Amino acid sequence: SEGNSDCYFGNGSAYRGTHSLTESGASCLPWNSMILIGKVYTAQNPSAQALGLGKHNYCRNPDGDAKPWCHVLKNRRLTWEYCDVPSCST
Ligand SMILES: NCCCCCC(=O)O
Repeated sequence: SEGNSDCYFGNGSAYRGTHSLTESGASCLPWNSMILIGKVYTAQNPSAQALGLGKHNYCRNPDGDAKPWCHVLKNRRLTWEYCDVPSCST
């Protein structure tokens, strides 16, 4: 409402989040990215629907985690952290 600070309820499962980055890990690997060819969660994944992704880099909760998270690239290694989605609280 009003300013409507991009937030989510419980785990933003059904609702669609607008954030596309992890709290402090890094940016979110493009779901339809080629590096995710048939990988954990992606838009090019045969389960893209269940994944809850799409042609973008938004954060999601394909596993049903807390706040929609997203992949992140670390020191020569891959990762994924909670996205910086400002909860609604109350
Ligand atoms: N719960 C999301 C897991 C995402 C996997 C990312 C990785 O393999 O680093």
